[PDB]
Order: sequence, then C-alpha cells, then structure tokens
Amino acid sequence: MEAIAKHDFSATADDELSFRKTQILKILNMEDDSNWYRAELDGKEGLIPSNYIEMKNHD
Repeated sequence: MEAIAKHDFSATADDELSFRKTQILKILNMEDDSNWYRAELDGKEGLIPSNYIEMKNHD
C-alpha cells in the first residue's frame, strides 16, 4: 500500500509523523483511526494527518 501527501506537516502526537508537500509516504496501517494513518518513512513508523494526503503515491 502506498500514499502521497501534499500538505506540509509535523506530527501532533509522539507516535505521529511529519512530512513535506509532495513527499512519498509508505502507507501501511489504517483502521483504528479513520483519520490518522500509520505510514513509514526512512526507518520509522508513524501516524499522519489523513487530510494532507490521498491514495496514489506511485514513485
């Protein structure tokens, strides 16, 4: 599963994840939180604002 996110951001929870507009994020756990997804980046897992991204990460 892969997702893209165009909205700058910086996690609001410790187990959350910041990112940049147009960044490629590894979508991997969505469900217990229909609003914050657990994505991967570099070597860290972390929740991420849903409204700042949409499905279609691709490259």
